Amino acid sequence: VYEATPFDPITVKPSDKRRVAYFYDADVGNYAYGAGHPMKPHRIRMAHSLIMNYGLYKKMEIYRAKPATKQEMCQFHTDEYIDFLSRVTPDNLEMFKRESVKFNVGDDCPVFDGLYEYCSISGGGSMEGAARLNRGKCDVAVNYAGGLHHAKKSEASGFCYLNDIVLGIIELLRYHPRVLYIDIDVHHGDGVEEAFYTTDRVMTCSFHKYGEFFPGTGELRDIGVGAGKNYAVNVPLRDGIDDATYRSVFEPVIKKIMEWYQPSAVVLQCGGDSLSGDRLGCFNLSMEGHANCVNYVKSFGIPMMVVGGGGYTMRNVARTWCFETGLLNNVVLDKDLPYNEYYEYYGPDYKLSVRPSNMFNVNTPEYLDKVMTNIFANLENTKYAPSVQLNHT
Amino acid sequence: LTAAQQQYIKNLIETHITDNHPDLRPKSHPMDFEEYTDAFLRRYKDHFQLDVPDNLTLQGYLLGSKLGAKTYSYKRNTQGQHDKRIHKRDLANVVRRHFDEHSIKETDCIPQFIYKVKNQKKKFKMEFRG
Amino acid sequence: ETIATRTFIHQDFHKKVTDLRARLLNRTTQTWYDINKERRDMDIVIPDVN
Amino acid sequence: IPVRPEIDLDPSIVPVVISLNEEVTFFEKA
Amino acid sequence: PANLFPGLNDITDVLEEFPLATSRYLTLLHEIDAKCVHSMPNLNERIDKFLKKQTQVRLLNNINKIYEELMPSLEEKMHVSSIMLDNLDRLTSRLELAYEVAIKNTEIPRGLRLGVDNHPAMHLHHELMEKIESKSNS
Amino acid sequence: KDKRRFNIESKVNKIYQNFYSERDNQYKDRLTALQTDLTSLH
Amino acid sequence: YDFYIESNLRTIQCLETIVNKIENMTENEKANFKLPPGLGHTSMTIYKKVIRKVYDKERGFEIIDALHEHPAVTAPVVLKRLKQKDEEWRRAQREW
Ligand SMILES: [K+]
Ligand SMILES: [K+]
Ligand SMILES: [Zn+2]
Repeated sequence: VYEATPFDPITVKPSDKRRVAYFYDADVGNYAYGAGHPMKPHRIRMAHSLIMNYGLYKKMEIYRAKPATKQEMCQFHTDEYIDFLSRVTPDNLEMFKRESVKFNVGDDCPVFDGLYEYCSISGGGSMEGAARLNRGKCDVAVNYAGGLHHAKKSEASGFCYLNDIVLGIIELLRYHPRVLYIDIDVHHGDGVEEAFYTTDRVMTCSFHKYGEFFPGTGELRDIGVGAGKNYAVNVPLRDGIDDATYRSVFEPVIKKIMEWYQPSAVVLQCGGDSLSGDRLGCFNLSMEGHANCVNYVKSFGIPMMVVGGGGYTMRNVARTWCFETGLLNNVVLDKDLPYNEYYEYYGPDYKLSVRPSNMFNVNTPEYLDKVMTNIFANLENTKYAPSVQLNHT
Repeated sequence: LTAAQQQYIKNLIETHITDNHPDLRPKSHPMDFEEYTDAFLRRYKDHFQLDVPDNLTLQGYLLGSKLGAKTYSYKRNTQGQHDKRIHKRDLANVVRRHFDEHSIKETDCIPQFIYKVKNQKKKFKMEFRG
Repeated sequence: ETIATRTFIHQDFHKKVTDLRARLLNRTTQTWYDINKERRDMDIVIPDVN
Repeated sequence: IPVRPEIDLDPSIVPVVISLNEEVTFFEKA
Repeated sequence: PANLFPGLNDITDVLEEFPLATSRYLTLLHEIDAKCVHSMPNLNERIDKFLKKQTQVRLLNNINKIYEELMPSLEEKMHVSSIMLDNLDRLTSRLELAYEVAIKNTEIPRGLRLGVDNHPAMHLHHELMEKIESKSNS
Repeated sequence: KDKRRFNIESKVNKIYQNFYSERDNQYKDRLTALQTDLTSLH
Repeated sequence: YDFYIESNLRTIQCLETIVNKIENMTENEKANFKLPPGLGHTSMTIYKKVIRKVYDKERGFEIIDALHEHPAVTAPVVLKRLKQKDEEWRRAQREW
């Protein structure tokens, strides 16, 4: 149930305009995991620079959100976990050797100076975006410091220490029946799916790479337990997938979810380890291919909350985030970067482009046909009973 | 490595590197009223109807410099007006003095405490001065 | 860059002020209805049994 | 004691559900 | 002594009573609504119009007209909601006492509720912490 | 020393009693405070 | 079953209005208070019927009249018992 097509020029439709609320905090870039770690918050700062220098700040409203409190963190995490996060420093680690062993701390998720403050910034931005979306102020709410989707209710997993998306969706659920979550990282969005697995009010939908990969979960037959059965959609894919392939897989899945699940608040993870040239991912996506997802999720017209995620080559996350943010404002930018304080990092021709490679696509019309047919089948037990008057979602 | 700087550095790390128990967070004296959130101070001054101005928070007190003297806050808090706020130390000293001089004798301090504690959840109850 | 962050400073101030006022209005009108209910609850002479 | 077992589908409605000793006792201790 | 299972019996009664109470009030709310279905639509319309606009005086006049036409039915709603809330709080206190006495009795055994001891897993934990404490002793 | 316990219970009961007796003019004060807060926030 | 329980509820309402009128008074406008037959129910007989079925049809006229001539002391007792019979009769409806 899949025919491959060419990839069409990304283009903003004029019948709908948004009120973008952008959340940024000039502190966040100032934290660093360690010497050689692939996770660098500095890239968020870099994206800010382009937003300033392209003249893009002049059609949205830029806010610092107050950091999240300990008891707002314990809405999803345990007390022992959050107390550990709050008390552990790179200097006293020797007095937490049990807890570090017990909470999955030390090599893939080390402790740096400012861990708790960085987590506070992420969670605060996500929850304040959600709250401002509930009050009918904004339509889209952008927070690139959040999207640490691999964190466990009691465990640090995969460069992530606090699941701010869970808190955001918990705040979105106070006023909404049904919330959709889309995850276009190259890894599986496993923290959010484990958190909302046995419910029907959050539908998680991941597009990931399944193999000898990370985290190791998210098969085509993992679809929810309990009353949450058929409310967890996985799309496993193989190396090399490019813009045309990805677009032809991504659009009909999302459109059928919108027609059946009828959600009326979307959260969108826009991770950047799914770009060509990334140092951990293995897809072959362009910048237009990675941004057409955002453009399509926006062409529906329900409250969106866009967040960050992965992206381990700083230049490419910065450029694609700035381009996506320009697209949310109905603006297709220009390709020549303006002079900014990071007018390096953008060799060799200093443009607004992410370039794909020629590596080979290991995904063919039959694997995808089979996957999408299984999904379309799983995805018809998730409607609303005929007598249930809605609010035109 | 000279038998003095050694224990010097040792004391430094033994005093600044701990497990951040909430049981060791430095707590202020109860009689020093400057460590009181500056909303306790305003509520005290407003309840006992003292005669002071409000205080400058901390942002309004570092806002005072030759460069800062051109902001709306300086020129609204330093010209000739009656709302001219002050430094927290002054208001805190006034509050401390009205605290150590006005005095109380029990037989009405305790029963009021009990009626207050047993009605915390109540919206409609005896307001012990309002 | 300094022009942009000037604009950001003023927008953040406006946000915080309007939140302040809406929140104080909501809090007073909350306390009013709680006073009403706790007043009428002192008017019952015979409660319900269950 | 007059327990009155007679035909009943339902149970009898249960009986609906000062004393400042330990408070002033705490104040004594304090 | 014996165990006549009073917690679970009162719980059954409660859970049977819960959905009967609610539906009377839900129908009352539905009845209140049926007056406000030719007032709320055009009110929302005129409000968004006035928000995104010689005639505006007549528009504001119409908006105040509809506002104080529709004011009476908004106190009905919160009166009904308040009595509904009091009823359901009575039911909730009933439920919670029944539940806590079921658990405080053994109408649910405390090996079936809080699980088993030593649970064939959890040898990994004992190994890990044993090594930590051992080379802590070393 | 039960006289102290009797004094304290009498006083607390006195507070409850005074509030219940004046409970009708200790309720227009609340509502004027609230209405002036409302009109002064506006 | 439904008829009896609904009638008991409506009579609870009327008696509650009266009792509230009676609570806030002076101790001598109580002693001389009288309510005429009907009380404000356009179809009044229901309440009497209800009260009969609550007490009996032998010892029920005695009470129906004792609160026709002393509504100040003998209708916080006739109301505290309707509020038992409502609860009990609804639980009986459930059990059957
Ligand atoms: K994903
Ligand atoms: K789910
Ligand atoms: Zn990833």
